Amino acid sequence: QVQLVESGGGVVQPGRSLRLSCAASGFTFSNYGMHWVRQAPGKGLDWVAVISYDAISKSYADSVEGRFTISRDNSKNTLYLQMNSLRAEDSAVYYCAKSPTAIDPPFDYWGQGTLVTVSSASTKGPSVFPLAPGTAALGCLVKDYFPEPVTVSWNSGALTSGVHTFPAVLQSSGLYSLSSVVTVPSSSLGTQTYICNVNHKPSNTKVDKRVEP
Amino acid sequence: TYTMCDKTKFTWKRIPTDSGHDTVVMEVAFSGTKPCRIPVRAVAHGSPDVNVAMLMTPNPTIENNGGGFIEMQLPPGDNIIYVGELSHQWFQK
Amino acid sequence: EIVMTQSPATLSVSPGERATLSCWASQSVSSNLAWYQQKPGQAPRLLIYGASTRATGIPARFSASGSGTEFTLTISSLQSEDFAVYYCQQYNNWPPRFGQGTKVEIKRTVAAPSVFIFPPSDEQLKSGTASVVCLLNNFYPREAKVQWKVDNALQSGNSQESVTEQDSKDSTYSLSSTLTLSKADYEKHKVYACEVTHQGLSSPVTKSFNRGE
Repeated sequence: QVQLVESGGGVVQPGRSLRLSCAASGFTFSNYGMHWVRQAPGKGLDWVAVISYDAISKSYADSVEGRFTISRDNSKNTLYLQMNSLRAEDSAVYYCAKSPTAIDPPFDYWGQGTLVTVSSASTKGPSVFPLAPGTAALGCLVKDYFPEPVTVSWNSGALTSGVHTFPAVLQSSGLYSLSSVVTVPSSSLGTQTYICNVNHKPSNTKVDKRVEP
Repeated sequence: TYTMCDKTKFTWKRIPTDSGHDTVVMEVAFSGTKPCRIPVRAVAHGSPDVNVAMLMTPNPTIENNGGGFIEMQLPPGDNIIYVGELSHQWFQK
Repeated sequence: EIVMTQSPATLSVSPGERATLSCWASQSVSSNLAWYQQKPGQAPRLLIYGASTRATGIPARFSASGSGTEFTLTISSLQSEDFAVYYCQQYNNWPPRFGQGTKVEIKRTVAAPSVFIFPPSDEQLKSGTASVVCLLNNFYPREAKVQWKVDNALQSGNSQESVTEQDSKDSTYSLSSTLTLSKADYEKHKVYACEVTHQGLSSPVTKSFNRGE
């Protein structure tokens, strides 16, 4: 089966450089055109660049021309995007996409994406505060972290029904904050323990938090 | 500065034809993303690595509205003309 | 420049019913037009290419027609997994251009939110900031108004909101609103209130607490 795996994303400071790559498997890589597409958080799809099957032909969106360079290694089945002079608005999930033919769209297979955040903020783990409680609700406030993403589970995954983990908001401080809630029976508050497990992988921050009535 | 046209999307509008002026002419149609430069080459049978297409139209393109005509001279004998993956035989006197 | 315009922006369709999405081009793109489906948190998936050809593995209830400047995607019987953002893409001319997308959501009966208010925790108050959180749980449709009140004075500019994707089990939305005060401002006031206007509530619902009770 056709498989595309991106890597190289992360935090980079404005003006600096970042190289994304995309490892392809499951097809004859060197027969197909390859593309990069990006998607800023909450926004539409945005074509970035194309390289033909044989690397002879290349083309770039106006927004990135002169700054980005697409290339490929057909012996290593790898696609590359060299991104120079990065600006805040280049921040996006970046997808590699395969062409069913030699260079043209459409994009018949897509990678999973790699998140690129252009920012001067420093990587920072979240503070985790309790949101204490027929039906009760409780939760966790995951405040003041950078960059995305954060994962949140409840009772180490032994509790998923009634859980809502909300999209994070970017605060004035350049930091993110999200909340996660769960509704449980009120009769459960006296016996059942509730713990939210927050994981901020960029900072190696793993926080378990007991939520007390 | 054009990209090479997608080699999988060509068809003959006019297969290779004697021009009357000691050249070979043809017209392709292209169904892909435009505009682009037409990849055209030729080989003599048995010699796949040596291009023999001498183009009177050196920079053939498919424009957003127009293009597709190609004129070339070929060496005597059995030749194959390729526009992308599209092919046609040509025997040259 | 070729401008791709999708219509409408958002589409509510009852399950098992039909959905019809339009794509307009500012000039002719012949039949070189593709449709993509993207579900939340996932890469896009090609549905249609050549204006009308179903891609590999796409169920028969997806069909598409059109050419030149007008194109249509139809889902004849909308099933639970068919709810996503749909993009068109012209690839007749370099650069290929995506439309801005059409969101297809489930239509369901009106459901009023369950409202809950959470004071700042004492752990957070040690830090010199106070976050007050208001939860609107499992409501439909998506449009909802939150108004924060501090000792009965209406707040503005000091709150941020976040909404979940439509729930796959019950097709509702949830919303979280955070009011942020300094510790000093928070300790200057007594009654903290979250007031909720929604189509399912015959009058606005207020949840409140008194600082220190």
